[PDB]
Amino acid sequence: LAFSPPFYPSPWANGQGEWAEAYQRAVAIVSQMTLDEKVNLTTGTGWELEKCVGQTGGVPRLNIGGMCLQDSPLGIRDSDYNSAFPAGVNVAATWDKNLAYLRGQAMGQEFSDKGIDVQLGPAAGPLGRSPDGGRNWEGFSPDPALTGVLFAETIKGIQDAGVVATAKHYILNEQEHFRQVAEAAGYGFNISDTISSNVDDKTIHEMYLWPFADAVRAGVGAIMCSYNQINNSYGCQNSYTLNKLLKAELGFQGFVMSDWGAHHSGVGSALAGLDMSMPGDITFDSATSFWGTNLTIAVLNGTVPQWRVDDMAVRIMAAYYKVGRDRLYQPPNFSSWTRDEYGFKYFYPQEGPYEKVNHFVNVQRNHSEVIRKLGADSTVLLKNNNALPLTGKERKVAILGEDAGSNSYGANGCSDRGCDNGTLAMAWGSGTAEFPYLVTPEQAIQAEVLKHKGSVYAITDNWALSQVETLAKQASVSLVFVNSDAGEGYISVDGNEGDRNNLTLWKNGDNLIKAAANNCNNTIVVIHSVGPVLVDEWYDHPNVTAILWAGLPGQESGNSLADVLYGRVNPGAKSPFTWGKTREAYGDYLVRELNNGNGAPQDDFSEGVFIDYRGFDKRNETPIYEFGHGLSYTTFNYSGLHIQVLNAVATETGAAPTFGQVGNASDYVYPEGLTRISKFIYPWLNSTDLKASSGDPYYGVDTAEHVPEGATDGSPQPVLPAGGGSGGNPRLYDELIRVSVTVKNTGRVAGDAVPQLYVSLGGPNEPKVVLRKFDRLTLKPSEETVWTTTLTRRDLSNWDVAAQDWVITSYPKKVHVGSSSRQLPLHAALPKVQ
Amino acid sequence: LAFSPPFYPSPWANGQGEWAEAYQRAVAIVSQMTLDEKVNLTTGTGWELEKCVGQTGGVPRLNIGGMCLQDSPLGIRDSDYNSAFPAGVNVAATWDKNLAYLRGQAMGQEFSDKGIDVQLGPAAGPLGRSPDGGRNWEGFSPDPALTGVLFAETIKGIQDAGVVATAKHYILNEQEHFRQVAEAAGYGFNISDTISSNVDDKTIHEMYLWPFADAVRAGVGAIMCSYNQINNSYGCQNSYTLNKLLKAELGFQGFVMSDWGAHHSGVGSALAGLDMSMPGDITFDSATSFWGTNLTIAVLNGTVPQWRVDDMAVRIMAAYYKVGRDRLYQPPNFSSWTRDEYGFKYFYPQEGPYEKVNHFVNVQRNHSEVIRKLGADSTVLLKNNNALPLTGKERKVAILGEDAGSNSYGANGCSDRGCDNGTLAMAWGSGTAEFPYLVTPEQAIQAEVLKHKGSVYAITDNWALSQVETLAKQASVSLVFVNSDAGEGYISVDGNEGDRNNLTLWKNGDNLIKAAANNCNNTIVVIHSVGPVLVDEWYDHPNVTAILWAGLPGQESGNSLADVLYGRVNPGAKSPFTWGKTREAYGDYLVRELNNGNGAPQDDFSEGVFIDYRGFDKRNETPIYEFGHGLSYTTFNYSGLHIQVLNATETGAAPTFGQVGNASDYVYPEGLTRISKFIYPWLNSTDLKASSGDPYYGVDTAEHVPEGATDGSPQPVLPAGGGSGGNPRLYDELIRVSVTVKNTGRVAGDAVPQLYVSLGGPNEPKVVLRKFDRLTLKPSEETVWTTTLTRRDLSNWDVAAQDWVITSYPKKVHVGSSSRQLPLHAALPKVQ
Ligand SMILES: *[C@@H]1O[C@H](CO)[C@@H](O[C@@H]2O[C@H](CO)[C@@H](O[C@@H]3O[C@H](CO[C@H]4O[C@H](CO[C@H]5O[C@H](CO)[C@@H](O)[C@H](O)[C@@H]5O[C@H]5O[C@H](CO)[C@@H](O)[C@H](O)[C@@H]5O)[C@@H](O)[C@H](O[C@H]5O[C@H](CO)[C@@H](O)[C@H](O)[C@@H]5O[C@H]5O[C@H](CO)[C@@H](O)[C@H](O)[C@@H]5O)[C@@H]4O)[C@@H](O)[C@H](O[C@H]4O[C@H](CO)[C@@H](O)[C@H](O)[C@@H]4O[C@H]4O[C@H](CO)[C@@H](O)[C@H](O)[C@@H]4O)[C@@H]3O)[C@H](O)[C@H]2NC(C)=O)[C@H](O)[C@H]1NC(C)=O
Ligand SMILES: *[C@@H]1O[C@H](CO)[C@@H](O[C@@H]2O[C@H](CO)[C@@H](O[C@@H]3O[C@H](CO[C@H]4O[C@H](CO)[C@@H](O)[C@H](O)[C@@H]4O)[C@@H](O)[C@H](O[C@H]4O[C@H](CO)[C@@H](O)[C@H](O)[C@@H]4O[C@H]4O[C@H](CO)[C@@H](O)[C@H](O)[C@@H]4O[C@H]4O[C@H](CO)[C@@H](O)[C@H](O)[C@@H]4O)[C@@H]3O)[C@H](O)[C@H]2NC(C)=O)[C@H](O)[C@H]1NC(C)=O
Ligand SMILES: *[C@@H]1O[C@H](CO)[C@@H](O[C@@H]2O[C@H](CO)[C@@H](O[C@@H]3O[C@H](CO[C@H]4O[C@H](CO[C@H]5O[C@H](CO)[C@@H](O)[C@H](O)[C@@H]5O[C@H]5O[C@H](CO)[C@@H](O)[C@H](O)[C@@H]5O)[C@@H](O)[C@H](O)[C@@H]4O)[C@@H](O)[C@H](O[C@H]4O[C@H](CO)[C@@H](O)[C@H](O)[C@@H]4O)[C@@H]3O)[C@H](O)[C@H]2NC(C)=O)[C@H](O)[C@H]1NC(C)=O
Ligand SMILES: *[C@@H]1O[C@H](CO)[C@@H](O[C@@H]2O[C@H](CO)[C@@H](O[C@@H]3O[C@H](CO[C@H]4O[C@H](CO)[C@@H](O)[C@H](O)[C@@H]4O)[C@@H](O)[C@H](O[C@H]4O[C@H](CO)[C@@H](O)[C@H](O)[C@@H]4O[C@H]4O[C@H](CO)[C@@H](O)[C@H](O)[C@@H]4O)[C@@H]3O)[C@H](O)[C@H]2NC(C)=O)[C@H](O)[C@H]1NC(C)=O
Ligand SMILES: *[C@@H]1O[C@H](CO)[C@@H](O)[C@H](O)[C@H]1NC(C)=O
Ligand SMILES: *[C@@H]1O[C@H](CO)[C@@H](O)[C@H](O)[C@H]1NC(C)=O
Repeated sequence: LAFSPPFYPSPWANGQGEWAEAYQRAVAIVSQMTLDEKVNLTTGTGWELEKCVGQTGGVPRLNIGGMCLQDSPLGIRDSDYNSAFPAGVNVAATWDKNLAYLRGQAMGQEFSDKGIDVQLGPAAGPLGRSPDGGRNWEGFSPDPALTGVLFAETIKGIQDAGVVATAKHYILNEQEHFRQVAEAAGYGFNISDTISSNVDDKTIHEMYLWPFADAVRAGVGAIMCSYNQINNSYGCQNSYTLNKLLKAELGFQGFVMSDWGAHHSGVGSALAGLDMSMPGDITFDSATSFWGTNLTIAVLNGTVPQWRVDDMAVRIMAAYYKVGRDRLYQPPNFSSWTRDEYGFKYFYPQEGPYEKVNHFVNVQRNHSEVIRKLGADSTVLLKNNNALPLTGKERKVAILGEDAGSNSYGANGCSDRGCDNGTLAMAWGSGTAEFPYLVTPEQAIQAEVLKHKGSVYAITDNWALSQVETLAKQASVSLVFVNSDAGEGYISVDGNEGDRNNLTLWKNGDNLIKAAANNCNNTIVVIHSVGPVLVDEWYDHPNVTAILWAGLPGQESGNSLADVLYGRVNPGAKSPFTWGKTREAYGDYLVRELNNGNGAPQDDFSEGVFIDYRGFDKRNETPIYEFGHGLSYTTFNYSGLHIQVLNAVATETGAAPTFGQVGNASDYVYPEGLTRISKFIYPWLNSTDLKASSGDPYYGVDTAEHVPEGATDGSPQPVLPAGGGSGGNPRLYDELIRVSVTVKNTGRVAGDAVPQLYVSLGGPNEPKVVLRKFDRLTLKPSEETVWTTTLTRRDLSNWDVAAQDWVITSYPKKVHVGSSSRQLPLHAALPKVQ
Repeated sequence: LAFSPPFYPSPWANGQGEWAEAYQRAVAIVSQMTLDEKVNLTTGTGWELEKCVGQTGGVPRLNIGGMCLQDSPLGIRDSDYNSAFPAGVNVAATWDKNLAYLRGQAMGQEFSDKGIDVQLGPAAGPLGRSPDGGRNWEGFSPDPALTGVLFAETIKGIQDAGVVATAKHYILNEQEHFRQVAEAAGYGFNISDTISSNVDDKTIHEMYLWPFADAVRAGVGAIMCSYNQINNSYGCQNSYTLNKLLKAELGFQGFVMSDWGAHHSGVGSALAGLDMSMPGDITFDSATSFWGTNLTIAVLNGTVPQWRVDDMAVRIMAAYYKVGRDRLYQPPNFSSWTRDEYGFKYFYPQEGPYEKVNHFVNVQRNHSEVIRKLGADSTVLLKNNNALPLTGKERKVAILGEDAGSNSYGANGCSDRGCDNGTLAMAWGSGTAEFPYLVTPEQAIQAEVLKHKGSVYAITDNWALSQVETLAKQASVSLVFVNSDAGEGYISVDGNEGDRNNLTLWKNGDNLIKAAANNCNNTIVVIHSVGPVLVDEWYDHPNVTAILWAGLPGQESGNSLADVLYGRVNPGAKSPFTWGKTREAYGDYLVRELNNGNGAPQDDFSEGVFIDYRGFDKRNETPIYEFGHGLSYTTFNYSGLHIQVLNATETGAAPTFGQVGNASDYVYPEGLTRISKFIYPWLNSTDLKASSGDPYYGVDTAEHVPEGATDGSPQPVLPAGGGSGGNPRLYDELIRVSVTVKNTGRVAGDAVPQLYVSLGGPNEPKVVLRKFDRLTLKPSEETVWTTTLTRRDLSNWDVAAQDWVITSYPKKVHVGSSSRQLPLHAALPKVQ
């Protein structure tokens, strides 16, 4: 079975780069803390004990409030009077770094104004190994360059607004099936441990880790480690991914929190690089914790060195100061668990003072404008045979499909969005937010037609095909709406257990399209979905005149779409994934049956880097719509490619420090006047008897044997060749080549172009092309601009597993510029650089 | 069994009153016609043979295009690019003669522009005997005064726009069950003839006939006779209702057409006063007619006098010229039977030239404005505990109920609106039109909340009570939507065969309301429905803060409603029927089971005039919301009642116009291709018996022709006739009544003052409406409302005299804001 080699000790923070000041503040305050106060920072107080989906007790003596951590990557979860933004996948489809940053800033403002200190997002894991993976839509794209850049921009927007971002899920959580043992048991599968992603060192560097390097370099405060194992070591105690790749190689200076239920040991996780246990207990409301009391005990008995617990506290305070949270701090002014104004302070056991728990604070500002704009700018025009924009003069408009209409239970009427009813503007699970309202395509399109005194109707029952065909025969245009949904694995809709069982349109969508196209020669298809779907049955029908993919647009969905359909916005989005003729074309099958008896299912990533377009290109398959494809209401020309060569670090760490002092066990015993709330997790001991206060059946059992070599080594360490900076050795970001090309609007309408720069790194098992740069450029008709970008040393390297470093290989490299991964009219060889 | 006495001969037209010019023109043209041309004007060409739901073949030699007759009373049926107006009952709720007129005008203009010559509406029969009758919503109100005025105004609006209006259904078709033998058989009942409404003579005159007297007097060009029998004589051959009451007593100068399938004999119906057979065949596409060939033969063989068929033709032409149709004529530019651009010219057999059958003419103009305004002005505010108008600043708004949302089959996705899915804006049957779109209350209210940056959602599954209760707990205001639907008897929705099985809200509506009101202290209920529903389970719940009934508002439903909820329109509508505590409180039960063996079920109107509020008042019952009740966002005061007393006997002989020749002049013209199922006026040969094909031809003919039926001599003028809508002395103004009305609140809006009389006597209702108006007043403004009582208004029908008499019992007048809120009252002076 795959095996995860040890890497110890767990690197200590050092004030690297832009963390100098936050680190000095953190050391100064942690140096004042007792051991129990430090432990409080690292451990949540139990599921549903306080207001936020994760919450720590904070350090009241030093006026540090409990940290409130709240989902989701697209808007505040489980709250009120908040906005519901488009999903991460729509941000990918914009190809627009500025919109990514502005959506991060608008979310950070809302989370800040609710008294939330840490936003649980954004997401770049799953990256998107499989097109049917249940959570790809929360992240960005299966391409690491596109994802890393928009991931980083989103982080900077949230943290500039004063909230810590959490880069998740770290790492290789590429499918929902078998991700948690009790979830799997619920679905009838008996496994002893969760699915193991087994992946080689070059692929993890070149694909899945890459956006995390960009997140670290962009200054992300927190990372959330994942439910799956990696080579049979759980993501929240994997010393290789946490200590070696994230902390020593990427130089991460912030803190690592568990996913909820992803914490699986006290000592082992602390030594392997975990910094924060969420929601704090071992299982929800177990009234036990791997940390809390156990972690205080593990320091007192000598098993976890004081320097490791002090380092967890320093990384957590440093991230909090780095974004300035101390300057915006207020307790969370809502409850995740009830919308009542008043209630008991500690929700789950219904204890504590009875007081106000919701303040109904409206934090939306005018964030509907950026939502509406980002929905329009993420609507990919896949096909258009001179059918769009509509003019408003269409005499009779048929709006066809459940996906145009309202959810009959209300927009929020399925818990955690766990149904696919009405228009799909948000997929399901914890990566969700309550809509303040949802504008449906039916509403926005009917309103548009009425403003023009047209005739218009909506049919939203996709087995009402008699009515559909009769109306389509009468209509000037039939706008047909179809979807395909997915979400986190704890919810199953129609047997889809988070992951999609297929890539086919849900609710009879292929048959609805055929019924309309059979009868109307101007049938336009709009798809809302979490990822690609199969369009082969109808995309080339002679009466399917246009096809758009609008993703999961959030609360302004119908307006975003009407702006594009009626030409107020010229669509500039480009597909952030491949649209294949079949499911087999994408390869990368999910693991859906037990393949390791009743042990952890094994998920070998045997395709290596060959996911999405890299796989299609390697197998010489032709997508229907390739990665980077999107049409516009204007045309653009690329000309004049030029390349210019440009003229372009500690070897050991310090010893591990300690901050403040640890005293006797009696200093950490529960304080005499404190009422202990049922199920609440505390840092304190029942008595000075360590074994009895731990309640651990394995307390003191063969301890040395279970402490890996190097795990308590506080001496100076070697800096790895690929380490020593933020996101990797700083030499990786030297700029080696400047590339320029002229882009011109050759059409009659102002529009944005998304020029794309791919490289071919050369060599027998490298992808033919890999994206490296892009931008989104607004041009008036006939306007030209010179698009200039640079390739860094990292952009031209491959990961060399013998060197443990990035290397520019001797194969000749080329650059290619154009409008998609398959439309690259300009190509230049690159000169040898190093 | 009840018996319907004869009245013959059928009165001939005489250019009475405003008909003088149209009649001279009609006599001039009919005098040029051959007998087969006259018969073409009287007989439809067969079900689905041409474009319109009814169509005659016209007289092409004299450039008279076939007459196209089209439903419905609320917009053009079976067409495209037309509007869908609010139903008649919503016009009754406006209490607004001017809106009634303007809705008539806007409809007439659309029908005219499609090449439609005759609109099959408006309706005042059913009047509304039973609250669960399936078609009462097509007409106006169970009160004859209110219905008669708005019925007439609607007629005037249609006909001033150049379309003949058809006052229907004449008369006593007060329920759907048992109205047609073949429908009853489809619903599992075996009856030999249709339901018989049995009604005494005073009740018919004071209630059901009275709005048709107003329609006649208003100049209505056509009447459609009904499918029921009256005292066991079918409506479309009832000589007492057609010849005596409509033609001799009310003086009607226009034409009577059958309802579709209500024609039941050729000679019998022609002599008892029918003038037009629709859709022209005996059963649909039977290729046989009681008229057509048979009527040409009935004149040739002497059984039907030429004067009778000449008078049919004169009545039909005179109505056509009275509204000026000749100056607006064009063939119908759409097909009722297909939306395709091209098709065979004669749809049912797919014969004739293959050519354009639809022109897609968009006749809507700006008529969405009158529809939006009429919906707002027909929204009755029944209850308002200081909750309305909303301001737009409510932070979270819950829109609850299927009746707020979209029909998932599309607004026209149930044929003839035969389902209750989504918001109810039109009830079902042939009294319908295709919506050009339908603005739902979900759409309009969510749009209004988003304009103010509020939060808002709609729940539209009325069994999703978990979600309802959760959302109602979080909401500032919960707007709950509920409905009850009904329709013409050939469609059954959820086992309601036209008529309503009960008066309870459909789709879980009572439970929906209680789920919201249990959880939200500002729960406002909006009801869309064809008539009253029972509200006793929740109307006095302390968290139900306002209740509105919006009727069947047509295409602008959500916008009409948001204008009232949000205070752009101050509601002025008043209830045009009673809201009782139970179904029993209304009495007047439908006949739901066979009560005469397998013969015609018998429907005795044994309550006499005591329908709706007159029955509540006679039983001393207290309605929840009485007839004439409706609130406003301002208050009004009524004061200052002042009362002031104010200062032919034979017809001509029946004429004939033009000549009738030998049978051979009427045989099918040799070069004509006879279209399958098409009804023609011609004979196969000069052999009359063989050309008729009638198994009864020539047998016992005289014993089957009632006495007087061929008498063309001058006739006595009835004491109660001699004018239009009755003897002109009926309309002398006898008493003037004035009151002062003041707006004492802070919002401009309309008052609906109501004047009731008490005619006195042991058998008379305590109060009956006679006059009303809708008066617009700004805050603090006052006006004097002056009206008059006619001799008719103070009379009762005396069966011995066969005339209206003002009885000796002392009479009183009552003026106020509803049938139960009448603070002003006085004795009336004796007048005669
Ligand atoms: C001071 O106070 C402290 C706080 O109170 C006290 O702390 C207690 O110390 C105890 C030891 O004294 C701890 O108990 C022992 O824990 C270990 C670790 O278990 C966790 O990690 C497992 C994987 O371990 C590898 O990786 C981690 C880092 O991730 C390293 O830390 C490990 O050293 C180890 O490293 C090797 O492998 C990696 C690659 O994976 C390499 O890179 C390295 O180089 C090394 O080669 C993981 O598998 C465990 O998962 C189990 O438990 C989860 C829930 O906790 C559960 O979800 C999982 O499904 C799984 O459940 C199965 O096992 C558990 C018991 O562990 C059963 O209860 C359960 O029923 C299932 O069977 C976990 O996340 C654990 O390995 C030890 O148990 C082995 O050894 C004991 C005997 O010593 C055997 O009885 C056990 O069966 C078990 O045996 C397996 O391993 C043997 C070799 O180790 C092998 O010989 C056997 O054949 C067998 O298969 C102990 O349980 C305790 O966790 C800790 N408490 C707290 C609160 O932190 C401290 O004692 C006190 N100090 C003093 C001086 O008093
Ligand atoms: C009661 O109402 C009903 C319903 O409205 C009335 O019935 C309608 O009556 C119309 C007559 O008013 C009759 O019209 C015939 O339509 C025929 C079909 O027309 C369509 O197809 C043709 C041919 O492809 C197209 O050209 C045309 O535009 C239409 O699309 C026409 O073929 C008939 O035209 C003939 O008569 C008219 C005058 O009526 C002449 O102007 C015209 O030139 C045609 O004349 C030829 O045929 C006639 C028939 O006798 C001869 O008299 C004449 O001399 C010509 O003869 C030459 O041609 C014929 C064959 O072409 C050939 O055999 C011969 O040897 C010669 O060479 C006419 O227009 C409607 O069809 C009819 N509707 C239905 C459903 O039946 C009814 O009249 C009303 N009754 C009363 C008493 O008012
Ligand atoms: C007056 O005249 C009126 C008009 O003719 C008469 O009205 C009819 O009354 C009938 C008798 O009551 C009605 O027929 C009843 O209809 C009930 C509702 O059926 C509809 O809803 C259910 C429930 O839907 C929820 O569940 C579905 C899945 O279970 C789900 O898809 C749906 O979305 C809803 O979800 C919510 O609820 C679930 C939890 O349940 C949640 O999980 C979810 O989150 C949401 O919260 C549905 O199953 C059904 O298909 C239909 O869509 C049926 O429930 C009744 O059937 C029950 O009772 C029967 C006995 O009557 C029995 O056979 C059966 O086993 C059940 O126990 C029943 O059919 C009829 O609809 C009314 N018609 C109209 C037009 O309103 C009225 O009766 C007359 N009154 C008098 C006094 O004469
Ligand atoms: C790890 O993180 C956890 C979680 O944040 C944190 O636990 C919390 O510690 C705080 C600070 O110690 C605890 O605060 C206590 O709150 C109780 C209850 O306060 C509410 O209810 C009361 C009663 O209705 C209100 O009056 C009050 O305003 C609050 O609404 C307080 O009563 C405590 O303060 C008083 O009593 C304390 C007992 O805990 C006394 O010890 C204290 O000195 C105060 O004295 C006054 O009240 C006394 C009792 O009535 C009276 O005898 C005195 O004479 C005097 O009048 C205190 O503020 C909070 O409960 C903990 N939360 C939970 C869930 O247990 C850990 O401290 C943190 N650990 C570390 C090491 O940092
Ligand atoms: C600690 O003390 C509490 C209260 O007596 C008890 O419920 C709990 O079980 C004890 N914890 C341990 C680990 O024994
Ligand atoms: C008239 O002649 C037609 C055509 O021959 C024939 O079908 C029809 O039955 C005849 N009509 C009657 C009443 O005999």
